[PDB]
Amino acid sequence: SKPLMPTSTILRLLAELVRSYVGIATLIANYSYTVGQSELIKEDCSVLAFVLDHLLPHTQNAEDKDTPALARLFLASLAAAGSGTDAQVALVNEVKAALGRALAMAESTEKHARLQAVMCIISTIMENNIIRLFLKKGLVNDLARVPHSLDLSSPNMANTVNAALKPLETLSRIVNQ
Amino acid sequence: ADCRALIDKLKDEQLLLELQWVDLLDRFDGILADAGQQLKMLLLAVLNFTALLIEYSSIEHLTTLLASSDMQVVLAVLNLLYVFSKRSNYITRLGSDKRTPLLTRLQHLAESWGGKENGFGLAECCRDLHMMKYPPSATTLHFEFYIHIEQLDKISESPSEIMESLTKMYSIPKDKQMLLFTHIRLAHGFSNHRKRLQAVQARLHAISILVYSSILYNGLIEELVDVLQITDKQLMEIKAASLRTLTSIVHKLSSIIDCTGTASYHGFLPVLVRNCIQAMIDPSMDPYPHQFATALFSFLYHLASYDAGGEALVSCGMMEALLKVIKFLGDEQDQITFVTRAVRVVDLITNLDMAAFQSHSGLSIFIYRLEHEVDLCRKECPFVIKQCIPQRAALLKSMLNFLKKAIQDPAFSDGIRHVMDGSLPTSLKHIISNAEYYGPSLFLLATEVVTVFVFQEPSLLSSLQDNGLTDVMLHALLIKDVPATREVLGSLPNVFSALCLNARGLQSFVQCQPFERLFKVLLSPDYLPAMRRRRSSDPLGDTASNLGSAVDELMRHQPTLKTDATTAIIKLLEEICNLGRDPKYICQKIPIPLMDYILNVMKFVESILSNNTTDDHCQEFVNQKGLLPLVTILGLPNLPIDFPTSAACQAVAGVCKSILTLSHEPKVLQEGLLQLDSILSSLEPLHRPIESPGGSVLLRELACAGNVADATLSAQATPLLHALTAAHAYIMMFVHTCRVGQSEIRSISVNQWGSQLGLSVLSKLSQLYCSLVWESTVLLSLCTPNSLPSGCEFGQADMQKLVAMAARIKQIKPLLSASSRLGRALAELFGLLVKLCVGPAARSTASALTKLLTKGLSWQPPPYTPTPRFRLTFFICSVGFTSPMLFDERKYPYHLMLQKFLCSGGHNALFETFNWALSMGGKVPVSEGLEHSDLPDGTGEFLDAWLMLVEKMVNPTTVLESPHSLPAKNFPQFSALRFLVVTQKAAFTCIKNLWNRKPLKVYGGRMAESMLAILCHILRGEPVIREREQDELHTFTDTMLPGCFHLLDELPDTVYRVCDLIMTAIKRNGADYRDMILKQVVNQVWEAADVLIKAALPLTTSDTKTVSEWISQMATLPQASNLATRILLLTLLFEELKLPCAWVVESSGILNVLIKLLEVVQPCLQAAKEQKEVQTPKWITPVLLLIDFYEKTAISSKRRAQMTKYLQSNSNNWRWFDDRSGRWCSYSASNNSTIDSAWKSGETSVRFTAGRRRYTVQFTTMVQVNEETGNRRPVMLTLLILIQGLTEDMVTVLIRACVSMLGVPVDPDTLHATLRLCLRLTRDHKYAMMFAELKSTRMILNLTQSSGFNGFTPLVTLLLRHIIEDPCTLRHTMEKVVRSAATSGAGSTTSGVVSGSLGSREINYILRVLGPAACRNPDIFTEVANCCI
Repeated sequence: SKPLMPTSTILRLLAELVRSYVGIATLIANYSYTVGQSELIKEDCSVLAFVLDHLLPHTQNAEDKDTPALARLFLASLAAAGSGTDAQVALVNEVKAALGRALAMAESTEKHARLQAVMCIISTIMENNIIRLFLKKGLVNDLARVPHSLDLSSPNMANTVNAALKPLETLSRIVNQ
Repeated sequence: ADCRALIDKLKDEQLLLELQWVDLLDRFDGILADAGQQLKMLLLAVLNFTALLIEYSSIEHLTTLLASSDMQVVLAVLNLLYVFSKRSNYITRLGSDKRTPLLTRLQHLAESWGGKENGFGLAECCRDLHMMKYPPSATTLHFEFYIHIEQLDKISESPSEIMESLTKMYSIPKDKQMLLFTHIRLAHGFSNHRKRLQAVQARLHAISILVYSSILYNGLIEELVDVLQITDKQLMEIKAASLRTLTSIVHKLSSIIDCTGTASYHGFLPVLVRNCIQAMIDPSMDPYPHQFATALFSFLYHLASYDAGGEALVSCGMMEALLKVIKFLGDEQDQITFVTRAVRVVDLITNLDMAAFQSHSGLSIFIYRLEHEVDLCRKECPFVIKQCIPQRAALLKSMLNFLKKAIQDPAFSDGIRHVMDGSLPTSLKHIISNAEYYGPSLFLLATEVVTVFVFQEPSLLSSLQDNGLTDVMLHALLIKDVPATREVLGSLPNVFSALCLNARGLQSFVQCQPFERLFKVLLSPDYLPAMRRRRSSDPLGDTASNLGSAVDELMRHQPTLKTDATTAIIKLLEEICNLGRDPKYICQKIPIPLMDYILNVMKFVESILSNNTTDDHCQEFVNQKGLLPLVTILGLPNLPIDFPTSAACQAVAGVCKSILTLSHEPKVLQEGLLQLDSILSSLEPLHRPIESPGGSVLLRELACAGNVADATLSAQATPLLHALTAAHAYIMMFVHTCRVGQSEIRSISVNQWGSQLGLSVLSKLSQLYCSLVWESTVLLSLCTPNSLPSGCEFGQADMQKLVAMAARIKQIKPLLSASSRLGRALAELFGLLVKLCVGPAARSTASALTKLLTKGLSWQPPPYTPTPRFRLTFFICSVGFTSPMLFDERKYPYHLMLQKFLCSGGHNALFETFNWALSMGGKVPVSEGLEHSDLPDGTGEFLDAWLMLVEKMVNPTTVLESPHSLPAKNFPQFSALRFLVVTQKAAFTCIKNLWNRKPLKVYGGRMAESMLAILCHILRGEPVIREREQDELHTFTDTMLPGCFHLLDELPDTVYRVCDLIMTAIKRNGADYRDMILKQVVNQVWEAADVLIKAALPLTTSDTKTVSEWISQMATLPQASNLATRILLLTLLFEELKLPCAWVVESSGILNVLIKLLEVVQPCLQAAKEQKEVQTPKWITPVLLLIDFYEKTAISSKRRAQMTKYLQSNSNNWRWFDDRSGRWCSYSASNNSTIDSAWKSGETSVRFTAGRRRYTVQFTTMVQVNEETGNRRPVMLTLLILIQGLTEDMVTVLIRACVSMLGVPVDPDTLHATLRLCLRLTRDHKYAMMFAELKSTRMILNLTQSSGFNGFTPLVTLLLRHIIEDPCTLRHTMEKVVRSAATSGAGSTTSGVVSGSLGSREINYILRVLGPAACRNPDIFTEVANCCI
């Protein structure tokens, strides 16, 4: 009775069609949902925005177990596919937007799961034009501002700060070496 | 014991606990579950005592008891949890159901107060300080999650009601109010000394538990050492807590050492220790509390156990003070315990320095203390060859362990001679002489101290003999009863290895008949608990095996003992025979544990005989006539019925096998055969039937046994059942000795079985086999509830004596198992004997075994039988028995056995059993039998077994090619060819008699499949055997199709064997016969399809229901049962006959009919989906697979045709790729011609030899494999009936039908076939667009897991890629692939070296790697490769 293509499988499929076909990554990047298209959609938002906000973050109640690993694979593929700047720029802009959105978010385990998952996607992407874009967009400075947008007493705060330090170390090294 | 007396006394309870397991712990857990919800003091006493019981279900209560206002109970709970975590990992292994609530309460107790740096040092918490020198935040709460209270005194009452009032006044986070409660009760405490000390002590306990299982900080060690320095002396419980904490912290050690000062003689810890010791020694100076002193000596023990601490204890010279303790301390139980602690510390310290110990005469001090303690035991137990207080026994034990260690240590090798001229031997003499007052492990330590000394100085064994310590050991280990434990038994032979070492010692040892006494251990129930396997995971008899290997080492050191050892072994065996022979004993699972004796003795003898593998023990044992007592143990009357399957019988068999394989001696088999012949001669009354209407002899011997409650337990009550279970044990020994791979042992086995006695036994075993099949089938016929018999008194007369049904069944079941297990062991024996016989006397062994096969196949019951089923069930197991004996695993025959099975008989009897089974004894002809209504119930099961045997008997590819062929040469030479002539001729007639009749209710599809396999083998074989009656097989292949299609209507699963039969009839006959077959199959499909096309015309007039009838009519009409096999047959035929069957499927137009049927069923399936009761017509998948392979075949034929257009048909040059040079090197002309001819024939692989190396080519992969090395190398062919395929108007209709079958989720296997077809069709983007324009990706996303299959996600991904790959995107991706393959030296499964620069880069190889891309689109692949290469 379970669906045979869970969103995990659909993500792996899209990751493959991105990795093979040039235009698919740009079409997925520009495609955006519409109001009242699904229960999880509140207003017009990009597919990358939905993958970053609702599918990528670990959440304690399953719908599919391995949705986050495969949304991470999907966004990794959408980066690695060179696709000039059409796919990578919209990916980076949307990751920056989802970071700023989650930092403005109210203090919640939803906030820390979103933040940690965005740090994980920046770290996987980071593992060179993506780094050029991260510099140009000031993503490193928005990572460094992360604690400004925390309550420094939260029991999650150290884990989300660790997560934000993880791409900062790699990026600072790659720049200043 | 006294524990039980204390339990009875307690069960004023609290007064008794104040004076001082399951139901006492349960009453405790009761009151624990009661108090936590004249009470508290009961809880406290329960806890304070339990903290002793655990030190030699409560947890969930204890965790709640930590929520106490009176810290006394918190402390007692903590002391118990420390005793736990110290001793065993009981709270570490626990689950997080309560482990986390526990560890968190402990953390909240333990967590820091700010230390010295904030004015909360533990020293200051223990000194009073006036309550005005502490930080003002001490009597203050500041709990946040926000609560702050400046001072607690104006509300000092009821801290628990403070916490509950804060629960009501504020919402305290749920399940974490404990950190509030502990802060609040602390802030109440800190006002006063006792409560502050109790908080300090609870914190120290909590630390220690958290370390035995963030809390620790730089000042903690210094604080603890300053608590220890505090000299008000009212703190000794806080000092002991601080030492126990330092102990937990040892597991920073350099800081502990720097603070305590252990690195120097003057220093706080050493001085404290010396003051404790001096107060313990001298009576005037008051003694430091027992608890504190114990914490000091435990800290010293744990510190010494680490190298930094042992080096510090060296540096401060604690060995002098501890030797002072061990010299001057008194005799009272507490002082003894401090002495043993000092001894264990002097042990740890001496594991790294000896010089201090030696300079302080520590060995003399130890020996004097051992003399003093033995002298204090001497009063209780003065006996010496001419209960010990536990603490003194532990002292002696640790001190003897020290002496053993010192003897095994250099720095005493100069001087250890002067240990045994002290008093020591006079005190060991007392431990050894009183192994019942002193424990057995202490008696062991004493004998091991002597053994280790004698191995350090074998010279002074003369001194130990002169003072008679060895003569006391002998008396204590032989003449006096040995203490019954594993370690003592394991050591006796090593002790004797020492005591023999002087030759005089050997004389004295052999003087006292040592092995008659030492081996009695194996026949004594007193030592069976020592012999029982430990941990339940070491082998059966592991300890007797160790003892035996140690006696082997002993008497290989001292060969003079070998003859007496084997004499006492043989006396063990003769006594086991005595205990098994006479009636008065009865084996327990008077009761006697005989089977345990037999396992332990046999593991002992096995170890001895097989340890060195020098055949000196085997020879001695066999020459002293021990094989008779050994082999007799199998036949023992009072051994149980379940003996032969037991590990004791496998042990006796293993000892026989060890003797056989070591000594190469026939005598084990000769004696086994003599005794087996003796037992077989006893049970001839089993062979003679009732000779009246009667049942089983075993049940007439049982039933006539009066009314004895258990006859089967008596060897006189059931002589034949006990001779059965003796023969079974012998047969399991012959099995074990046949399971041997030494060709010499095989040869002497065969020479024995070929003897006059061997064949007398083998004849009697054959008659026994037929008797046991009879008796077992009669007995099961009697345990059946009056169903198998025909309402007759066949065995009832004896069941009326035996006896409401179970009361009779449960008396027969021991008979049935004793006879069925023996039959299976006989069958195993005869199979092994066949294996040994095949690989002169072997020929007589095989003769007797094929006479057994003949006897079993021609056996006829006595004429009082109530039903033929007893013969059919005899025949089924005779056939299932003859199969293992004529044919190996892998189904190759033994030609010796087929020769003797033919000449002697059993082939004419094999086929007579078929005639008998069908004709029912001539009552009905064979041609009418199968279809006769009154055919016996088991005639399908017999025919299944008979056909499965004959399928093996007829196959030429094994009967001619069998590895087990006879050599080429007075005797009649065998021909497997004439054997197959007579066998195929005999089989064909019986199959005739089954060819067309309707199948049996059960065992009809296995019958059909083995009958078809026989026909296939015959039809393939006559071409090969006429090489070295044909018209009968001709007329058969003419008329066989009516029967083939009858089989396809009755038993669809046979269709694969009907395909194979048709293919063999085709390869016999011409294309004129291939055409007739294919056109007839296609006409059957045609009518079955056109009736279903007429079955689905829309139901306008409503005469039929038009919903349930129409939807299920498409699926259930007989025609819809036919198509599922007529199409599938046509498809298998197509797969073999690729192009003829394609051309017929084209020219018949049947494909249009199948497309029309797939279209017309869609309304029906859709309406079924709307009933929500879809039930897919199974015939749909054959149609999709047929279309799939029709268009697969057409693709391929066009490609092969245009390949032929570019090749010269003569000497097509095949070339093999040399990756190292990058050359397509040619084959020899004969190899090239062979490979070309076999490729053109369409064979998948071709074998050839070059340079005498064996090469094989695989045209699936186009690879030459070198057969010796497995190196795989690429090959190529050097280039210089037109099947139209599916038309557009067919493909368009198929795509719509496949989308509709995805819409309605028809079935998993049907979705797999329809998606496979879509995958083939959509490789043209026009049809991929059609498949995507019909909204199939929504259906595919909607599909549920009920409609999924292994390949679903790969296949769907390929389909979506087929939709995505439009001409341009495919071009760009093919460019990417071509560039990638040319730029990267890709590896392969053809040993093309990874990142190679010759082989990885040739155009002719790269085009082979890119072949999948050429198939994806050859035109685009040309354009791309021209532009990018």
